[PDB]
Amino acid sequence: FIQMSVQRIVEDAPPIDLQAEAQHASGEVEEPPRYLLKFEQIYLSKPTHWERDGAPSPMMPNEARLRNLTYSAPLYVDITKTVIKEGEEQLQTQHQKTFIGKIPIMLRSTYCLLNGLTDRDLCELNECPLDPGGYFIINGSEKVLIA
Amino acid sequence: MAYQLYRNTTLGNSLQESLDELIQSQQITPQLALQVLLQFDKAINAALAQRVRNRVNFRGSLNTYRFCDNVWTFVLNDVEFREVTELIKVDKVKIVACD
Amino acid sequence: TVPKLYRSVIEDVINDVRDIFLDDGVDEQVLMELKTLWENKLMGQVEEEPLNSEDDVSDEEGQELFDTENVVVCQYDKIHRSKNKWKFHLKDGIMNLNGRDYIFSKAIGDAEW
Amino acid sequence: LSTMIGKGTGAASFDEFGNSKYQNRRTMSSSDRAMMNAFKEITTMADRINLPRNIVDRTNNLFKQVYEQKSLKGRANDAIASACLYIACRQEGVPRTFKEICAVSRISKKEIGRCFKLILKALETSVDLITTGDFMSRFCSNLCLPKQVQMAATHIARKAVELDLVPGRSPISVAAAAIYMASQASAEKRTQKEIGDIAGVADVTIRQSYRLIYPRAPDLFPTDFKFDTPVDKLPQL
Amino acid sequence: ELLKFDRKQLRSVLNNLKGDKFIKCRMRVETAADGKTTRHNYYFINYRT
Amino acid sequence: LDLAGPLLAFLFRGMFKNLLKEVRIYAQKFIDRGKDFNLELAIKTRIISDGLKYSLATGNWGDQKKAHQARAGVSQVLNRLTFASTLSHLRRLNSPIG
Amino acid sequence: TNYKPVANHQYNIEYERKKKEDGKRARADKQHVLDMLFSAFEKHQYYNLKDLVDITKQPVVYLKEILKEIGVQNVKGIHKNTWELKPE
Amino acid sequence: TPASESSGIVPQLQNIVSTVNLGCKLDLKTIALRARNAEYNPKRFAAVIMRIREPRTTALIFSSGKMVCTGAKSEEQSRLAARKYARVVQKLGFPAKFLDFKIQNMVGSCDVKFPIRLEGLVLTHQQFSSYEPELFPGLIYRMIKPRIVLLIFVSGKVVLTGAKVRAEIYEAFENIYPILKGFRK
Amino acid sequence: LRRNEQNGAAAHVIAEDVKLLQFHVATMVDNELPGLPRAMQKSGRPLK
Amino acid sequence: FGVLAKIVNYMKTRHQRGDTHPLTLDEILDETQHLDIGLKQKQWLMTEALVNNPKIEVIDGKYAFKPKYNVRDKKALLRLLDQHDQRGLGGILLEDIEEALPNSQKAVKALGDQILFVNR
Repeated sequence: FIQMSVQRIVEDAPPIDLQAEAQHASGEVEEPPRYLLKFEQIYLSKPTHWERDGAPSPMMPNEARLRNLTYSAPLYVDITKTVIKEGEEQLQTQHQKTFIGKIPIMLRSTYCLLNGLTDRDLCELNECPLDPGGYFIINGSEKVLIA
Repeated sequence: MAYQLYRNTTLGNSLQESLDELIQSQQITPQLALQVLLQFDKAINAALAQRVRNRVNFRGSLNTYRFCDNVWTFVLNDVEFREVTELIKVDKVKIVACD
Repeated sequence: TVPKLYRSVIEDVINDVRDIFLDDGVDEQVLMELKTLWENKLMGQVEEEPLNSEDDVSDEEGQELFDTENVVVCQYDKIHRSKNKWKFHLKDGIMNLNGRDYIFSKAIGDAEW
Repeated sequence: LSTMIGKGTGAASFDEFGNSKYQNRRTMSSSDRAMMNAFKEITTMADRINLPRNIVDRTNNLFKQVYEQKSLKGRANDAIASACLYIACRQEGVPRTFKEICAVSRISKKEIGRCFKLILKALETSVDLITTGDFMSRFCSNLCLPKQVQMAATHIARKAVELDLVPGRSPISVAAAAIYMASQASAEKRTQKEIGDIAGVADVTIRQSYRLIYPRAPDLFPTDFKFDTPVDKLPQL
Repeated sequence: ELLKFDRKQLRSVLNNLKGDKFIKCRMRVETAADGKTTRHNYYFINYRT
Repeated sequence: LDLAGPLLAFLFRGMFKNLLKEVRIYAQKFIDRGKDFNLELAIKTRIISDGLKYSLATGNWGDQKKAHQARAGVSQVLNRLTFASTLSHLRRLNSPIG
Repeated sequence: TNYKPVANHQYNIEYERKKKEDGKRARADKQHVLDMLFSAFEKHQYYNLKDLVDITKQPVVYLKEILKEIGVQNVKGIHKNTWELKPE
Repeated sequence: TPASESSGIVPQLQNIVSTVNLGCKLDLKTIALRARNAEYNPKRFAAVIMRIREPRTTALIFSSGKMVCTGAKSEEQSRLAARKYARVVQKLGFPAKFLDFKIQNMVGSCDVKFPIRLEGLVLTHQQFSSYEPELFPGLIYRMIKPRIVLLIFVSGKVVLTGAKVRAEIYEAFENIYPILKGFRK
Repeated sequence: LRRNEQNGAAAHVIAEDVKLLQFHVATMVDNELPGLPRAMQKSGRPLK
Repeated sequence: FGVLAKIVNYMKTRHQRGDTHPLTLDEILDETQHLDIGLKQKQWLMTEALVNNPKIEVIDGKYAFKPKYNVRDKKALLRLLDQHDQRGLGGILLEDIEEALPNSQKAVKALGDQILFVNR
C-alpha cells in the first residue's frame, strides 16, 4: 500500500486544467492566462513527532504508548509548477514542496526503525522482543483493521 | 496612443511651416496634409527606441513646475547638462514630460 | 555621429510618404521642393475677511514666457521626492540648446528646490 | 470534523437507488455566519506546522470574546484570526514569530501589528517580553545540530542580553548570530546564507550583529564546551 | 395607470377591501383581437354588504 | 478478501478527490481577484488526517457524509490478555453480516 | 520547510499593480460617458450592468445617475439588472 | 524646591499642523494651471498640494475649502504660512477668505542623553506603555492626563506627537523626565 | 407576530408567520412525517 | 439610438441655462461644433428621427418640447393637480415635477397638508 497504491492513483492525472476569464472590452485581452500543475513521485520519510516548541523528534513506539500519541509518519510529495499562461513566457518549470499531511503506519514494516534489530537492540529501548506488530496506534489505543 | 506634443516643437513646427506654404500655392489638397502629419508622428515614435541608445545626465535646481492632464511640465533654472563631450551651461530650461 | 543620425531619420520619412502623394495625384517634383525649403529653416490681520495685508508673497509670472529658456519634451519614469531633495528619471526626449538640436535615450539626475 | 455532519439522523444520504438527493444546509445563524468560517481557518492554519491543541483551544476562545463585544466589526476575519494565535502562543511559553504567521495566511505583517493593538485594548490583558533561550529549539534541530551545540548557543545569547552588548537590536536577529558563532567553533559549520534563510533575516542583517559580538567571542563561550576551532582563526564577515 | 401604483402594491390594497366584505368582483371570459383569453376584474362599490 | 490493500486504497482515494476539490475552490477566487497563485494555502493538511483517524478509532468506515451505513464496525480494539489472545484477534476474519 | 518572506508572495505582486493605476478617478461634465454609449448599444439592443462598469470608469453610485436620465431599468425576465436606451 | 528632582533639557518642537477653511467653492482644475509650484493628480488624490519657499511648509488645498498646512516650526509661523497661500488665490480672481483657524497637531522632539532600561518601563507601566522589539524598536508611551503620545527609543531620543497647545508639551515631558532617570543602566 | 399586527398589517409579513407557526406545532408533536421538513439543524443527536 | 439620446439631452440642458425659445436641427450641430457629420446623416435624422417621435410638437418651422406642455407659472402646481381630481385624469409623479419645475421643495412645503404622499 505504501509503495504502489499511493502512487498508482497519482500515476493517472491529479492535475486539472484551469483557464482564466476572458473579460472583454478592457484593452488588449489577446489570451487569458492558463495555469497547470504537475506531480512526480511521492515521498515518505521516517515517522517524527513535533513537540510544543516546533522541534522534530524521533517518534518512539514505546514512548507513544505512555503519552497516548498516534503513530504516524509525515507524508511528502513532489510538486512541480508546469504552467503555460499562454503568453510570452512559454515553457517554464518551477519546483515546489508543500506538506500534505501524515499517514498511519503499521508496526513491523519496512519504514520503521524497530524492524531489523536483533534481540539485543530491542531490549535496550524497553521493548518486548516476542511481541510482533500488525496493528495501528491511534491516540495510544491499539487499533487493528480486521479483514 | 499617439503623442501630438512633438508636433509643436523644433522638429514639428519646422515641418508644418513648409506644408502650409504648399497649400496657398494651389498644389496639394488640404486633406493630404492630415495624412502626412499623422505619418510623421508614427515614424518618429518608433525611431526613439531603435536608433537611440545614447543618454545624457542633467544637474540643476528646481524653480517652477506645473502638472495637469498627466503632463509633468517642469521649468528649471541654472541646469548643467553633464555629458562626456558637449558641455553647455544654460540659465533656464523647460522640461515637459508625459505618460 | 550626432549629425549623421539626423540624416537617416530624414531619409526614412521622405522615402516613406512617397506613396501617399501618388494616391492623391501629386507629382514627384513637389517632394523635392519640400525637403529643400525645410532644410534651409533648420540652419497684521485682525478681521477674518480681508487678505490684502499679506500681499507681495509670490514672484512675477513674466519670468517664464519671454523666449529665454529651452523647450525640451520627454517622458517621465519615476518621480521621487523627500523634503528638499527632488529625484527625476527621464527617458526618450528631444533637446534644443540654442538652436542646436540634441537627442538622448535616458536621463537620470538630481535637483533641489 | 471536515464539513458539518449533524441533524437528520435519517438523512443518511438517502438517494433511493441512484444517488440524486441529500440536501445541504442553509442560513441557520445569519448573524453568526462570519464567525463559523473563523474557527475553520484557525484550525487549518494551526496544522501545517503541527501545533498542539491547547493553543488552538485557547485561540478560538479569544475570538469569541471579541465577536461578542462587537467592537471590531469593520475588519476582515482573516486579520483577526491571524492575530489571536500570537497571544495564545505567548501565554503558553513558546511564542511564534510574525514571519511564520504571514507565510500561512493572506495577511501581511503590517495588518497584524495594527490589529494586535486593538485586541489588547478591548480585552485588557498584559503581555510578556520575548526571550532568546526559547527560540533555540526549532532552529537548531533544523540544521541537524547535537545537544552540545544547542546548549552552547543558548549561553551566548543569554549572557549578551545581560551585559548589554547589542542595544536596540531585536532578539530575533541576535538569536541568529549566536548560532553562527557556535557552528563555526564545532564540526557542523554553516554559512550565513543558510542560517538566515530559515530564520527569514537577510544576509546583511546578521553581518551587522556579528561585528558587535566579535570581540566578546571567547568570553560568551561556556566553560563546558569543547573548543574544536580556536578563537584566533575565526573568520571575519 | 391613473393611481400610478405598483402591481404588487395595488393588489394588496384591493384585497383588504374585498376581504372586509366591501367590494366584489365580476370576471369576464371573452376573446380580444389577438385571439387569446382576456380576463378582467371589474371592481365597484357594492352597498349590498 | 479485503485486507490492508483495497480497503486502505479507498480511503486514500476518497480524500484525494476532496484534496483537489478544496484547491479548485481556492482557484475559483484567483480568476475573480487577479493576484498570484498560492499553493501553500489551498493544500489542507488536517481534513485528510481527520478522516483517517476517525475511521480507525471509532470503528466507522467511509466518509460519514454519505457512505457510512454499509460498513459499520470494521476496526476494533486489540485485546491484551494472553499471548494467544492477541494473535487470534490479529488473524480473525469477518463477514458483511449477510 | 518553507520560506518566510515576512509577507505573502500573492499579496506583494498585487501591491505593485494596484499602485500603478488606481480606480479613484475624477469626473466633470457628463458628456464623454454619453458619447461612448453609441459605440456600445449599436451592436445589440440591451446589455448587462456589470458590462458597463468595465467599459466606463465610473463607480456604481455615480453610474446610476446617468442610466436613470436617458434610460430605464428592466428585469427582462432574467432577474439581473438590464439597462437599455429609451425608445421614446 | 523645584517640581522634579532634576529637570533640565527642554524639548524643541519642529512640526506644527494647522488647518483653515476658505468658505467658497473653487475649481481645482483651474488653480493647478495658474499656479507655479503646485501638484494636482486626480488619479491619486484630489487635492492642490502647493508649496512656497518662504515658510518651508506645505499646503493641502481640498475641494470644500479646507487647507492643511504642515511643515511649520512654531505656532506663529504656521499662522503666517496659512495667510500666504490665501493671498495667491485671491490674486488670481477667486473670492478666498480666512475662516475657521485652529491648531491641529504639534509634533516635538527632545533627547534625554542617557539610555534607560526598556525591560522594566513597559512591565511597570503596562496600562500606559507598549513596547515590541520585533515590530518596531520603540516604546510608545501614552498618558491619559495631557493627551500626549511619547515615542521612547533605545537611545533616549523621545519624539512627542499629538498636541494642540505648546504648554502640553512642557507639561507631559516634565512629569515623565524624573521617571526615566531612575531606570539608569 | 403580535408586534407586526400592532403596527402595519401589510400582507407578506403575516402570511409568512402563519406558515411558520404551523411548522413548529406539527414537528413538535409528530416529528416523523413523510414529505415534510422536520426540526433538524446541525447537531446530530436524535431529537426525542 | 445613441444619437437620438444626445439631441434630447442638449435640447433640454440648454433651455435651463437661460434660453427660452424653440430650436431646430441646424442650430444644434452648429453650437456644439458637430456640423461636419455628413450630408447623408443630416437628412436621415430630419424627416425620420424627429417624425417617428409620438410626443414631438411642431409649431410652424421649429420644434417645441415633449416632457412638459404647460407654460411656466408661479401659482400653477395647485391648479394643475386640482384638475386631476375634478376630471379624473390620474396623477403626476414626483420625478415629473422635480424635472420640469426647478426647486420643487419650496412650493410643496409652502402649501402644507394640501398634497398627500404615497410610499412606493
